Amino acid sequence: WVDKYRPKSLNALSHNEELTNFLKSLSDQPRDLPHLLLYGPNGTGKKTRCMALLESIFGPGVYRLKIDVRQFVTASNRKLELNVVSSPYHLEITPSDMGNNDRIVIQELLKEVAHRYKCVIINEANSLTKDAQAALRRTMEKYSKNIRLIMVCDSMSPIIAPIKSRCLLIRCPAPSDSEISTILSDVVTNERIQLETKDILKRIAQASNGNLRVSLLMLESMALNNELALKSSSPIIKPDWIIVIHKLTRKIVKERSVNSLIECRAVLYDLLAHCIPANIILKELTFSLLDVETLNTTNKSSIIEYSSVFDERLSLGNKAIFHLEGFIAKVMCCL
Amino acid sequence: NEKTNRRMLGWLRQWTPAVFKEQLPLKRPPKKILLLHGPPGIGKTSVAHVIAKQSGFSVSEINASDERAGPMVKEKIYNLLFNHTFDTNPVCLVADEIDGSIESGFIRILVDIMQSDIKATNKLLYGQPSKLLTRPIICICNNLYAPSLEKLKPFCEIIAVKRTTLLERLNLICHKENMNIPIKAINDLIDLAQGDVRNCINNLQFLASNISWFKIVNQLFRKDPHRDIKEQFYELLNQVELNGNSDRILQGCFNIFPYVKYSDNGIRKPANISDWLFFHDLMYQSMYAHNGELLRYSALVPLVFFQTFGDIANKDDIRMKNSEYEQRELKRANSDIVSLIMRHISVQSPLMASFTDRKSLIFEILPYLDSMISSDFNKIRNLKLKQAIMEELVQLLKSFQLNLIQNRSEGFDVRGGLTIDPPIDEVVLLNPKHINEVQHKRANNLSSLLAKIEENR
Amino acid sequence: MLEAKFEEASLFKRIIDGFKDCVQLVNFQCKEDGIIAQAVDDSRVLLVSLEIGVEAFQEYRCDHPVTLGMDLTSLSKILRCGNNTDTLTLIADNTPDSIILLFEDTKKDRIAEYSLKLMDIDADFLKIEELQYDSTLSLPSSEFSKIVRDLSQLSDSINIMITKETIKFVADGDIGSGSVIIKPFVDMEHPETSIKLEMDQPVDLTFGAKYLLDIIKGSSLSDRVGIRLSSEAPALFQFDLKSGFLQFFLAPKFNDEE
Amino acid sequence: MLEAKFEEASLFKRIIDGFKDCVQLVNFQCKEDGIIAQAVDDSRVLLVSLEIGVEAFQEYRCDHPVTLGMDLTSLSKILRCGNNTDTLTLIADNTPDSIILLFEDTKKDRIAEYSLKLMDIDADFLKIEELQYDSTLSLPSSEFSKIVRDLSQLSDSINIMITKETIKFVADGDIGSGSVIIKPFVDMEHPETSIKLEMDQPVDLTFGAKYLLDIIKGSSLSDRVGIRLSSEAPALFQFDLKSGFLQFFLAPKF
Amino acid sequence: CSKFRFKALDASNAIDRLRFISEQENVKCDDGVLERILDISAGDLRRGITLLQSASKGAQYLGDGKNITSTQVEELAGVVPHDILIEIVEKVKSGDFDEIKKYVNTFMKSGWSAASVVNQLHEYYITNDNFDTNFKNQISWLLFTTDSRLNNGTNEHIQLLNLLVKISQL
Amino acid sequence: SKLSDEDVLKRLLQIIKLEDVKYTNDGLEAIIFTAEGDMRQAINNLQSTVAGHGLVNADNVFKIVDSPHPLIVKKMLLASNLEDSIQILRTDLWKKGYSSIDIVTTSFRVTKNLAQVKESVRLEMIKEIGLTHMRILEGVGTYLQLASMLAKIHKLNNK
Ligand SMILES: Nc1ncnc2c1ncn2[C@@H]1O[C@H](COP(=O)(O)OP(=O)(O)O)[C@@H](O)[C@H]1O
Repeated sequence: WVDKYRPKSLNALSHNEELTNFLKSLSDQPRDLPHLLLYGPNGTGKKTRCMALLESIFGPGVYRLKIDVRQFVTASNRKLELNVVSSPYHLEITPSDMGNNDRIVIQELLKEVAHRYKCVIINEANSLTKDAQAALRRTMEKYSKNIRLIMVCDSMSPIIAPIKSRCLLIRCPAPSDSEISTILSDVVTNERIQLETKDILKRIAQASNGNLRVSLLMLESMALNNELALKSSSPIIKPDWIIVIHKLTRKIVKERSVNSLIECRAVLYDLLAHCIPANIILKELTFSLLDVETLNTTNKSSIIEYSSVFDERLSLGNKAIFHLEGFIAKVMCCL
Repeated sequence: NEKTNRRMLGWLRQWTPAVFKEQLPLKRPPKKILLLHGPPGIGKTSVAHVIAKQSGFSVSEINASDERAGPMVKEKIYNLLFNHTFDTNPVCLVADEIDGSIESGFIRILVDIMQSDIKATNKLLYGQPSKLLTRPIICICNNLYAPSLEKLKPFCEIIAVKRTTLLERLNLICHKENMNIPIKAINDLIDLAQGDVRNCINNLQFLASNISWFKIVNQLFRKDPHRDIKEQFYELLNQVELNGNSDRILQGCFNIFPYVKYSDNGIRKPANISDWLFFHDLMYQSMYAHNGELLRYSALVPLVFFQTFGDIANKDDIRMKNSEYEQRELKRANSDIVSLIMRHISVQSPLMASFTDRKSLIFEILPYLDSMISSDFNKIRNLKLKQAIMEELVQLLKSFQLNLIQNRSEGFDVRGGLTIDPPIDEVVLLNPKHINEVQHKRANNLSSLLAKIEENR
Repeated sequence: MLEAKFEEASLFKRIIDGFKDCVQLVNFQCKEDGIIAQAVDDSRVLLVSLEIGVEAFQEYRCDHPVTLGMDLTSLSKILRCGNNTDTLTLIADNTPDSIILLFEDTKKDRIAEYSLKLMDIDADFLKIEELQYDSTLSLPSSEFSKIVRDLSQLSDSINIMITKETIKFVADGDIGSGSVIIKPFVDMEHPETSIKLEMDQPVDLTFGAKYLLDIIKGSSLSDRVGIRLSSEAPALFQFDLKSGFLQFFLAPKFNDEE
Repeated sequence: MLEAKFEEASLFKRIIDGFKDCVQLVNFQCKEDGIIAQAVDDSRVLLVSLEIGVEAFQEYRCDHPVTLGMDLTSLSKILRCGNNTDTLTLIADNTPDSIILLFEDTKKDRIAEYSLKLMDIDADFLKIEELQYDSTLSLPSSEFSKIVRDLSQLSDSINIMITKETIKFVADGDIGSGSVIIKPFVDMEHPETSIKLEMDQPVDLTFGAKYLLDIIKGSSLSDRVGIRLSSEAPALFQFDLKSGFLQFFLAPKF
Repeated sequence: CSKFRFKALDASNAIDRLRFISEQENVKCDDGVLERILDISAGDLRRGITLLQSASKGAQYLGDGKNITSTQVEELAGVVPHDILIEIVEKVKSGDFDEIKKYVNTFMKSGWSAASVVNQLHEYYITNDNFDTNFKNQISWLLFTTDSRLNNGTNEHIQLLNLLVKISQL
Repeated sequence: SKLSDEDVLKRLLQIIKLEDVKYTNDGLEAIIFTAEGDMRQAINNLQSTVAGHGLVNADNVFKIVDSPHPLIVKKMLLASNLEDSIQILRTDLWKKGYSSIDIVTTSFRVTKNLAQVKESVRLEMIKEIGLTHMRILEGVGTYLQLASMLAKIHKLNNK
């Protein structure tokens, strides 16, 4: 399992040695530490490295944490309920658990909270609205001797420039397939899995695209289908939504009409209704449509242009299906 | 509807021996309630009133949608059915909008009155040595298959009113006011008033002294071949502006356009309209940020549908619904389930919560967790390996705080299905075919997992 | 089991008035030497702690301690039936799902009985009281209430400063600043109006006015209030009862901490 | 400088209660013969004017007049610390940025001191009082309050009409009409209950009930109220103090 | 209000402040480090001071007693190395849609900010005196459109792939 | 309904006869033109011109009152060449103190109510006037945005 085998310190990290050394350098003197922003691909291990860095800044009790609840009152009598992950040395907030009320929670909670300082971990800073980021802009600078922010995100694209300047930027590159294979080897020798040939582990990496969280989960999922004994040709366990997207692309390249557009809209609705973001849906749909060998360069260029345009539309809109169906119709018109 | 009006009169005349003691155990009609159904505005209420008055009854009307106190109303209905009115004429009860009664109080009272009268009649027929219903009841609905009416239907004589009666009524008013109105101008007034009887009478009185957003959506897909396209466009613009609800009209257009017939070359028309729809979504987001000067441009986006998809082929009205409110409520419910799972992980898994984003939880973690729980343990011959997997699954159920609840809502002592709380199934299972397969497999696994959780407890 | 009869329902009603508003959940525990109760607000800056000895009751029987948690709001909602002069008996079995409040008039006449649903709260009573505080002072509680009510209008923070023979309350905000200075004094004409002060070390702490306002409610339970301050711990404001006391421990503001 | 000590903080608290609500800004000025204060509401239909002579104080010292403006709301917020029986001293230097209110109990015990921030207001005291008014009348202020409280319920306008030996208050609105008629009379059993009236000319003026309601507050300062009416100017309602008075000038309707 | 426009703090008008900060903290660096730091800052003294503090911490942890190098600074500043950018130029110049897409998918595995990659590509294409002016107008407009799209919170992978594909067709 | 030219002219003639005012035909024509079926506005402009200059002449009416804002905007949008529309926008609207918001909003109204051109080109012009608007409301309201809007409208009209 991902959680049973996870590093708890900086000396327990097993990939990106230069990043581990940079973290040790940054944690050598912990009091004169500026705000940090960990950015990189999703599933690389930045949330583990931030906790490992906190374990170097403070005692080992940083992992002994508790979940509490805090209530807030907006301009109306609608009560905002937010759970907080707290520790005797730091606290974690995730403003991605609500709508446009991120600014209120951010400002009030950070003002109440504001070695000698208490660390703050803002999870998924990409969901932070521009108004919440503007509110945090001055809170980052006014209280710099009591509150230090460690913002974990997957892409600095939606982060405003003032926030980017107000904190150090640390990139976490996805681990190489060799390091993923070495980690899976230790996992299967500790979990007592039977490998007929080691190369299958490499293939797992080649199916994860640098994601360790996905790699270990897929390894464990396929270890339950092969009954704790992986063979030389064990099938690759793909998530359900990926299969739905692949079938959607097959339907797209097979039939291009309005009658098929209706069932495409139905599939998009069924995907969106089951807690699947539309940006990831669009990304996977476009990337798997480019993989269609039936199309040519002229089709793929138009497809990527339309996907960029409708990604901008979706980032500027709120009704996600209104942009997804438009992108699908434009792709149908292109092919 | 003369045939229907004569049937109603025939049914009310069957009450005459019981009420008036006139010769055509009480010789009452077998069905004591008359149920009128049909479209709005066709005169259901007017026909009930005229036929009851023509039969010598005093008419008492009750709107069943407004009377939110059946148990209280009860006193009104009981007084109107069983007490003598000061009027010489027997009362006929007319209940309008009986399908609008969200609280079954009114209908339960009518059913209780009918059951009490059946018990009282059987005592008069078979009783060796109780208020009998002596007054007719007319009920009016728009929808016959409304769930509330299922209990009332067996006691009712059902009469369908189909889509002239307004013209006849207005002519009778004109003749009594000594107004010589040509029948053409009365038809034009009926068409102007859209079958509103109150508006018709007021417009007639004014002459004497001298668009549902759905209808707009269906009009936006229609082109009249006999009128200038520009005149049709300005008429539609004025109708969209007067309605003030451009958003609902556009959502209507968005639901209708895939089902509409439109000369298709490559389905590009839909690609051009996705850009407008995106323009509308940006405009609608900006309305909450900026003073509503931008509201004037909101009426233009629905008119792009008339330009692009308007065709002479679209003669039939397409009915519509609100998939978005249902999808928004479902998205809210699923987000609340996910937020509760994320809180449970934060309380138990001290480190897991730091690596779990809401999106990664929905798309990666929950589908694998459900596939692990739904796996067919019956294929595993090795008992030791089955026990080890079940111990790991019990540890996973504990890390995610997933409780196995015996839903004993079966009600007939056979198989109370085991359900996971929170229901991960509603978030993960998008495919209706996979739901049925997974439910049958899970029922046997969850009983084995519950037995193991109880053993561990 | 729980079996505690108050002579006058009024005493219990005033005690609960003290927990009222500032806390939501209260954890009671009855035992051989009486009843104790603790409640902590959500921000964890205020602890309300009660102790009622056996002698405060007209009848008390306990052969087996019982711990029970409940919603304060639910309790007060029910705590206005005492007629003040009514007799009140708190009753509960050894493994309760509810707490029974029984109000009776002298004569058999009228009997109001309630069965309040309990909440499960992890038993974890705090014992944060100190051996010695930097400074200790007592003064009439009505005087303390006025002092708090004055300053509250000026700021969300009220500072208490103690130096030899001097106690000074200060508030400073938008409209200006205010201060109330009091001096120790023994009034023999009636010592319940005296102002005592024992200072081992000068102190200077700031508290959130909203909390001091919650605390002043104790005036209704005692003529005097004891205030114990330290730079090492939450301040203690105490209101004595006949056999018992109601205590409020309030954490000083760090710079911004209630 | 400003240095005025009131025997009982209560007097000042009741005086300020009179400006309360109906005005936001008040301009005070202390000088050799006492303290005056003026406040005008936003619509400019009501002027509240105060005068407290030197003798109303237990101690008053002024060698240099000081004018100071302040927010009424801020002042009242602070004006509930007087214990009524507390002693109150108003203090300010010759070029103040604040006004100090000092409440002290007889014994050295408790000293509540406030430092209220001042507002800069262009000094422009009005002198709109008339030599002669068409009619003048006085009656118990509690009676005037009742009269106003009665009629207020009926309309937003209350008319006062005066003819020889007759004073009539009238309100007429949606639910109907009402009137209160009073007649002049000398009660020797206690003349503080008498109703005097001197009419040089019959008068008939209408006032906004919301304003008369603000004015009745003066009852707490005096047993009687004097009302002076004219068709040429704002009406004057006056509440006498020991050495001083609180006056309300109200402009009639159209 | 009187409008006061604050100018960007490039190397010229901020080298004195950066050198003062370095001397006050005994930041032993090479000749062209500070001027390079502001060059990465693009008119932002706060980001430059943060980068200088990070470089000083990384040089004090090592304890080798050497001077900070421009390469060590641009490594922690999020700047793509020159060789990786030259590989992108080769893939854009010579290569089809499939090879470019595969290389972009591989490059997005290593965490780099798309804004920095776009800025470096713009600098390389506009500065290199080996492309036609007609190509330069198109590359400038494409980079402008890509930056404007990236400034709205879009997906970096899709935008970068679209930009590279559009500039490869030139 | 709106008041035709004859009715407002008759009412103004009656008022002039009742007030003994010096007037001329072109002045009354300009008054009625600037009134746009608004009798109250017509009488107000007449009284203002009388009290400001004494003689009701077209020159005085035009120097005291503004030529219907929408008509200059219509003439600007209906221009055939880009330079003519640019010069009109510069001299008539921008050099006289008309705010960009008023120009774009008046522009939207003129287009919506236009009948000279077809429906599709009108919708495209409204789209361009509105995308610009979205920039005008964000505080980017300048002359360059209106110039680009006019250029895009002409490009749409450029087949
Ligand atoms: N140093 C490391 N060595 C081995 N595995 C690691 C290391 N750091 C993280 N992992 C594991 O790799 C995966 C990374 O995914 P995840 O933890 O979700 O990433 P993040 O920390 O960025 O949220 C997890 O299974 C995590 O436990």
